[PDB]
Amino acid sequence: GIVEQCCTSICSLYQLENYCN
Amino acid sequence: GIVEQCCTSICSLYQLENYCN
Amino acid sequence: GIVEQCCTSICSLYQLENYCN
Amino acid sequence: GIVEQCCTSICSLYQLENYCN
Amino acid sequence: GIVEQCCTSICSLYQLENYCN
Amino acid sequence: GIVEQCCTSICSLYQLENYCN
Amino acid sequence: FVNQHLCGSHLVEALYLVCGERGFFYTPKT
Amino acid sequence: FVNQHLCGSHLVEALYLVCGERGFFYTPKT
Amino acid sequence: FVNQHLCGSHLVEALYLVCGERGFFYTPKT
Amino acid sequence: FVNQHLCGSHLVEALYLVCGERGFFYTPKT
Amino acid sequence: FVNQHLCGSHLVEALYLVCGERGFFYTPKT
Amino acid sequence: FVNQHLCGSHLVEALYLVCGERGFFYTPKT
Ligand SMILES: [Cu+2]
Ligand SMILES: [Cu+2]
Repeated sequence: GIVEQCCTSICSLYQLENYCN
Repeated sequence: GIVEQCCTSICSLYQLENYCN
Repeated sequence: GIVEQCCTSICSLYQLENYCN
Repeated sequence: GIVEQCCTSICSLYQLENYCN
Repeated sequence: GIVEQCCTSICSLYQLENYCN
Repeated sequence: GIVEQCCTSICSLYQLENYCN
Repeated sequence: FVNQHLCGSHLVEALYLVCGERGFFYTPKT
Repeated sequence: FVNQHLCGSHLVEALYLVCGERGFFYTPKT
Repeated sequence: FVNQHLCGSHLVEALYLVCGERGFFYTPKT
Repeated sequence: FVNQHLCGSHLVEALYLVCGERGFFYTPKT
Repeated sequence: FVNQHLCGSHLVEALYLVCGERGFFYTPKT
Repeated sequence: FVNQHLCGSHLVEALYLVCGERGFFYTPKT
C-alpha cells in the first residue's frame, strides 16, 4: 500500500503523485 | 461540495464521514 | 490519563469528548 | 480572551503561558 | 520573496526548492 | 545538531532560539 | 459533536481523523 | 476499522477538532 | 521571543508547545 | 539526501501538498 | 506538480517536505 | 515539567513558532 511505498519503507515525492486524482 | 462548503461554511464530523473509504 | 485512554492504548472519537468543556 | 486576541491580534509565547496547567 | 508570494500568490514545489540547504 | 540538541535528546524553548535568524 | 471551519490541509487532517484506516477520497470541485 | 494512537501534538489536534468552540482541557499528569 | 498570529488548531499547537505536559485549558469565548 | 517515513497524518499532509487541487485518494487497506 | 497557497506554519511544513534533511532557510522579508 | 523530543516536521513547527518573523535555519546535517 501507500502505507507501504511510503510509511513502512520510504518513497519519492514522485511516488506520492501515483496517488493524485 | 465538501471541500468548498467546510471552508466557506462549517461542517460537522458527521458530514465528513460521507467521504470515507 | 488522556495519554492513557488515548496515546498509550487507543480510544474512540467518543472518548475524546469526555475531555470537552 | 486569549483565543480571540491571538487570532485577531498577535500574542507572545509569554501570554500563552497564562493558560498552562 | 518566497514567504510573501507563496502566501499572497501560489508557488510550486519547484519554487520552494530554491530555498533548500 | 538541532536533531541532537532537540530530537535525539531534549532541549529548552530557549535552545530553539539558538537557531533563529 | 461540533461544527468545524476546515480549509486546506486542516480538512485533509479532519478526514484522516474521521476516516482513519478505512481511508478516504479528497475531491475538490475543479 | 481500528482507531489509532494519538500522541503529543496529534492528540490535542484531535481534541480541538472534536470539541471546537466548547473547548477542552488537556491535562496529561492525569 | 516573537509575537505570533495564532488561529484555530495552530493556537492549540502553540499551547501544547508552551505548556506541554504541565498541560492546558482551551477556552474560547462563547 | 534520503527522504523519510511518512505515517498517518503526516502522510496525508504530504499527499494534499503534492496533489492540491487535483486531490487524492488515501486508501490504507491497500 | 501543483501550485500551492502556503502561509505561516504550512510554508515551513512545505520546506520540510521539499528540502527534508538537506535542510532549509526560512527568511521572511522584514 | 520536562520538555519533549521534537522530530522532523514537529521540530520545524517549533522553530517557526519560536522565531516567527526573524525566521530561522533548519540544517539537520549539522
Ligand atoms: Cu507527528
Ligand atoms: Cu492553518
